[PDB]
Amino acid sequence: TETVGKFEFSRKDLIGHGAFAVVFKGRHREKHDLEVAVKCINKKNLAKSQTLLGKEIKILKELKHENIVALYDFQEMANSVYLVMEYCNGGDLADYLHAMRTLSEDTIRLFLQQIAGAMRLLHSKGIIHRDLKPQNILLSNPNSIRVKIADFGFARYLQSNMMAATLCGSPMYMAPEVIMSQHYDGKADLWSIGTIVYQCLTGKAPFQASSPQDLRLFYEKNKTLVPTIPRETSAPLRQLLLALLQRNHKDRMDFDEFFHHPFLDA
Ligand SMILES: COc1cc2nc(-c3cc(F)ccc3O)nc(N[C@@H]3CNC[C@H]3C(C)(C)O)c2cc1OC
Ligand SMILES: [Mg+2]
Ligand SMILES: [Mg+2]
Ligand code: NA
Repeated sequence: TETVGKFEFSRKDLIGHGAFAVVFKGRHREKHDLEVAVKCINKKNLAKSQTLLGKEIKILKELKHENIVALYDFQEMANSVYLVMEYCNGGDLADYLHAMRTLSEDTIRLFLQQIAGAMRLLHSKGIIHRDLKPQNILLSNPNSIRVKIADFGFARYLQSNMMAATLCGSPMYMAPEVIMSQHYDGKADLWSIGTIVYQCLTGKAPFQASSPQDLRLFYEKNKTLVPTIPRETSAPLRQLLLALLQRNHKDRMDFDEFFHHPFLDA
């Protein structure tokens, strides 16, 4: 039914929707075996959806990396926006995690090495993602498994001597400085990553609360945070998690330490 450049899809083939996007499966019109996902406006939140998809194009078209979902093409118009992306045939990390419950340290390591590779590119380009969470990490069996960071609608460029202050992201993964409406930088993404890794290890968030507001109050009242790391956790992973899940961004692990962390060694 619908064409976007050299690609096509039908709205019969719904992959899913959230508040700000609807995704369909599609294919290249010449090479029918090249599958794609086609992200489109969610007209129920039309203005915001259109803004986020346009922001996502602006970032994603600058990123070419095996562990960042590839933007094959896009189409922006006054009243419509489409992104054509590589199809990730494994679904997302949230569904994988819900199934497996918890992952081994070896799997965590493989996934985190890949995420770290993506984060190296973002950091070199001066981009912060701002919505890292398992729902935005996709799995692809190209036959060995690749993780792919997705959903760059909240991402922005942040000049290295500046701070961001837009309240955006998902509260369960937000760095304390973000949810407390303070200024933040690229280290806020490292907290989100710490939370993802913790959740993979344990099956829960390190700091649980009834609501975003309760989570905020928790971080406000607690001047140090110590997540509970299971006794059987390896020493490198314990160390990595404690350094990532530091309440205060000035004490939090920085990118150079993260990239070169012993836990990530082969
Ligand atoms: C193979 O199975 C699946 C493939 C999927 N591919 C993409 C996908 C999304 C992209 F942006 C780019 C390429 C892709 O492949 N996204 C999915 N779900 C998205 C991602 N997490 C939230 C969810 C949604 C629809 C609310 O956004 C998939 C879910 C799947 O199974 C449930
Ligand atoms: Mg984003
Ligand atoms: Mg910060
Ligand atoms: Na760039």
